[PDB]
Amino acid sequence: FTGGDEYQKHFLPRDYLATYYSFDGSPSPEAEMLKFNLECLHKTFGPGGLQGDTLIDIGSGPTIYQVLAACDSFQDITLSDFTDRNREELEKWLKKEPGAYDWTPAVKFACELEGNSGRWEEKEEKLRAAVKRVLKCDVHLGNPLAPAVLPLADCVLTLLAMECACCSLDAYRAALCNLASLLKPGGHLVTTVTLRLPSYMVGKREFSCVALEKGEVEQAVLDAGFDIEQLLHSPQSYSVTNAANNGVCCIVARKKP
Ligand SMILES: Nc1ncnc2c1ncn2[C@@H]1O[C@H](CSCC[C@H](N)C(=O)O)[C@@H](O)[C@H]1O
Repeated sequence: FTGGDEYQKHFLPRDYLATYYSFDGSPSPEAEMLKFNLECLHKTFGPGGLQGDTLIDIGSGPTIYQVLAACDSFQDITLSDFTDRNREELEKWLKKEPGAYDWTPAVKFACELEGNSGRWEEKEEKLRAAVKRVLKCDVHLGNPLAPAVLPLADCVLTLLAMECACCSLDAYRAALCNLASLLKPGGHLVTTVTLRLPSYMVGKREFSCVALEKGEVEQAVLDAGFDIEQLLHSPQSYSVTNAANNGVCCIVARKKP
């Protein structure tokens, strides 16, 4: 199973973005996966949804799409990733440096969900302003952000990373408890997990995944001290050449006080 050393040495954010977030304008399963997540996130963080002071995104990778809805409802956002190269990409985007990845199609889609795709620059800058820090994280640690110690948060967000970080169902179950430690009682975990996925491509390089069934994920969430508040499933899959998953599950879970 590809572990931390393999990520640190060999995970290339530019290859990751080209595989899963190409914005080539074509009809594609990768685009549909992004759309599904953007839809779930608008439901979760838009009008009538979750709101609070602090949100921590765990395993952000080099991507910012996952917090476009969130920045309307959480004023202090932390992004975090295990892989140094990924944190560098995030900082390029936040700083508006020349090498920053162009997320415009996703920003526009996020705004479209809110009823006006024309306000995309406003959303882009609102997110950028809301992101206060970019930190190392490791979900296997009791405190995933160690040696940083943040105040307990209103929300922990994590998309498509836990199943890459964890080699087994047991590792995944423990990692959920580690995320739960970052939350206030009554706080929420928001997570999207790909199902029955054993591996995924990042450009020409293969990385491992733990193959999880949604029943297992659901039990793991309950066992980590949460209840399930919302659950949104789709059969949507990536190209099987990239990642042969059996659909996808987005879960909003509340840490029981
Ligand atoms: N132990 C660990 N703790 C936290 N993140 C880890 C990790 N091991 C691997 N990762 C991260 O898991 C991510 C998987 S790719 C998912 C990226 C992004 N959240 C998206 O929505 O596309 C990578 O960014 C990788 O660095």
